[PDB]
Amino acid sequence: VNKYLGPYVMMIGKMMIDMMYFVIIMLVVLMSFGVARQAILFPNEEPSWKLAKNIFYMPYWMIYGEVFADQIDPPCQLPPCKTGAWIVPAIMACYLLVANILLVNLLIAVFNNTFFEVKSISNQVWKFQ
Amino acid sequence: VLDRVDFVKLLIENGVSMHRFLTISRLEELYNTRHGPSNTLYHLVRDVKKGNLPPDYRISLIDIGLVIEYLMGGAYRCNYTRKRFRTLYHNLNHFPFPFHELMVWAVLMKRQKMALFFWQHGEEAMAKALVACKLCKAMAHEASENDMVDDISQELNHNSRDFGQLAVELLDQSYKQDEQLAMKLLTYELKNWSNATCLQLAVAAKHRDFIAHTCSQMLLTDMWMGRLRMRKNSGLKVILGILLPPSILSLEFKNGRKIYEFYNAPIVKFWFYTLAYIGYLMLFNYIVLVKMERWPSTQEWIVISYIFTLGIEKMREILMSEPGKLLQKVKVWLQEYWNVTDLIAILLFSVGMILRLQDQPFRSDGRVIYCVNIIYWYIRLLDIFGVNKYLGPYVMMIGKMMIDMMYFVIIMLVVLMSFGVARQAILFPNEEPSWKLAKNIFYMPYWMIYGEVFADQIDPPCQLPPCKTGAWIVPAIMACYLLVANILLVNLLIAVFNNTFFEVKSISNQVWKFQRYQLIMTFHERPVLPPPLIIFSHMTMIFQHVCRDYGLKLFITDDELKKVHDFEEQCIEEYFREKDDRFNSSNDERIRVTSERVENMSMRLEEVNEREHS
Amino acid sequence: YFREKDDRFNSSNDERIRVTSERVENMSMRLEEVNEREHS
Ligand SMILES: COCC(CCO[C@H]1CC[C@@]2(C)C(=CC[C@H]3[C@@H]4C[C@@H]5O[C@]6(CC[C@@H](C)CO6)[C@@H](C)[C@@H]5[C@@]4(C)CC[C@@H]32)C1)COC
Ligand SMILES: COCC(CCO[C@H]1CC[C@@]2(C)C(=CC[C@H]3[C@@H]4C[C@@H]5O[C@]6(CC[C@@H](C)CO6)[C@@H](C)[C@@H]5[C@@]4(C)CC[C@@H]32)C1)COC
Repeated sequence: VNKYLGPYVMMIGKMMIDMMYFVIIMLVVLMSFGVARQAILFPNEEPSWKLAKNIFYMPYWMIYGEVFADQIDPPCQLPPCKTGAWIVPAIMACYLLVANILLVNLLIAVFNNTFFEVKSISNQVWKFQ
Repeated sequence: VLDRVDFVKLLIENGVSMHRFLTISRLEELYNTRHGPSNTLYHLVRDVKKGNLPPDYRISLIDIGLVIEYLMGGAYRCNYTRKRFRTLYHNLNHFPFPFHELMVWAVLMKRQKMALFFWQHGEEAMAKALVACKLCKAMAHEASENDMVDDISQELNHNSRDFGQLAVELLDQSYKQDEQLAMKLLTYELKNWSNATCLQLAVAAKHRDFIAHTCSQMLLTDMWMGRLRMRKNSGLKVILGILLPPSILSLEFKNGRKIYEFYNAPIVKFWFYTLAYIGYLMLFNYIVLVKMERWPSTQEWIVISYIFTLGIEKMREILMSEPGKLLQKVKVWLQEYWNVTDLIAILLFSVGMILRLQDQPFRSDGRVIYCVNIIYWYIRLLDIFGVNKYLGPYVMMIGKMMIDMMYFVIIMLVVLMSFGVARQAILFPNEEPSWKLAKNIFYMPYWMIYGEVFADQIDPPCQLPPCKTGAWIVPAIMACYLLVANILLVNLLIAVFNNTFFEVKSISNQVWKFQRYQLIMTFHERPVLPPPLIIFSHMTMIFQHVCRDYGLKLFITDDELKKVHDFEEQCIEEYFREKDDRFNSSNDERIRVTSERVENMSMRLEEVNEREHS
Repeated sequence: YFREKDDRFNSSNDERIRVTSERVENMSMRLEEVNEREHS
């Protein structure tokens, strides 16, 4: 009902679609990284639904500032090092660089370049409604 | 021969007819003239004849046909080199369409005004424009290859651009006047142009504005949908029909046999391929997530069969290429990055599989190879996504922005390496040479710019062991490094991405619209079975080896051909009339004509006032 | 260079409008003077 708080909600509703169009690519990259890391680090697992949870959990939490290098690649007194355990930090670095630099800035540009028409349409529709 | 266009027009207006004037002898005399601007025809003829022509040689029509075949492309066949014309030429007339030959001669001899005059007289104007554009492009490439005076290339490029613009404007006029006849105009077979179509000619000339037009896009949509009339809700119905074959019989078809027409549609093949690829990816995830045993399980056998069938299909698709030589076909196939990446991934998977069926260490190495290789097949889903109207240009934009990201990665690496070397050198002054030193330089400085900052480990407090000499510089250099990395470069990159978005978006949309055609043709050519079970289709063709009604062309009769020619002539006449009417009513022309008339009127009035009859 | 500059300047819309206005003014004045006479 507010003169200023209606068009903002309409803009949010109109921008959710553009956000969803990038969520899919982000999910693809995240799932690839998670599957690679889980497969490399745990080679003696049995089929269980716990496997389907470790794919998305930590890779999703890591792109919101919750990075812990002591758990992406545990040091390896210590139990013997897994075969090819050094690829995990490299793929983690590549995944972070792709997720937090390229796609986020591209989405920012997409939001920035498509603001004027959305604002005008939202104002017109609010005045009509 | 003197390039007098106005005199040619005047003589045409005074009874002269090209249907009776033009003969083989007169055309050959025209092709061997010297009273005009310099051209590059003789160099092309010499190159085609392998540089073995005698001095002051006389060019015949067969040489011109060979030059045209060389310029147009691979599969193009000129009418001069056909057997009927060779028989008629060795045993000695007339030309049913003289303006075709006249325009080709004008284009080859680089007489743009004469070619423009000849273009609007006759039938099949759009095909002539496309052929002229392609010929000019090829001639410009050839001229620029062999160190000419370097301006002939730009003149030929300008001529090609002019012809392409004319073709685009004619297509726009035709679509605006009548849509169905315009679509029929783009697909009928051209018997005089090596049995090609206007769409194929436009694709061969790489004319992106022509393909990206609305009429071409809707023609491609109709071609992609096959013989199915569904437009309101596709995809779901196609998937339902694929999963439920009995459900096929509840669809509206274009004007027992429903199964054959349904399965041969490109969209159905695409959805079948997508479902098979999704299943293969699921099986790959299953085999890499669970414990691996001594011998491959059923799912591993399935994925191996899938990858092997895909490899043999890719191998067979290289032996059906247009070029003749085997080694030439390989270097033509190896022109898309996707094919090279697929070949590399297949070879790596083969190496991993070979190393997998061995003892425990080799098996572990093969498993690690599988784990590394699954990433490429996960990433490949973007190629499938590229079919969506919205998800293709985004991928193209990502590909175009990666270069700008890389141009800043280097500076970020320089700053990071400087900080890491300084910190490691200051904090650990009693180390021995080891490769562990080369790891501490990049690890923590890189992790710290993604929110993993720990002040208790950048500068440990210093009961405590004695403080290192100059250990207080580390927090200061860390603060400076954070300020530089997370404020300056990131915001500059954001600005660079923001200010270079409009042109990238437009180019991506245009290129996606252009490249829809290759996707449609590729899925029209492909068999009716997915790669996991194409083994049936790869052996049937062997037995049939020793044994395009629509989707590529459209065969039409003669009365409809006459109707199409009349429609095209009406469209071009309307286009020229509209151009003239728009030009005559502009403000600049009115001002100029008014100024000239006022000047003449003032002079005449002064002359009139000069007389004194009183 | 100088010839191109002069040719571009002479064919501009503003110069054509100005010259046309001056010529029209002179022509109107001369036609009024011509109509001023009465030989009949
Ligand atoms: C404790 O004992 C439990 C046991 C039942 C365990 O059954 C297993 C059957 C395979 C299954 C369902 C299990 C774990 C990983 C699961 C994968 C995760 C994959 O993720 C997806 C992720 C996203 C997709 C793109 C790729 O695949 C799956 C296709 C994939 C997926 C769901 C295939 C299915 C796998 C559980 C008892 O039952 C009798
Ligand atoms: C456990 O015992 C191991 C021992 C072998 C150890 O050899 C040492 C030889 C020097 C070497 C290779 C070592 C550690 C730091 C290494 C530096 C890191 C630098 O980084 C780079 C970083 C980026 C560049 C811009 C600057 O230099 C190197 C030029 C630099 C660099 C690679 C020079 C080489 C150094 C290992 C056994 O061998 C018999």
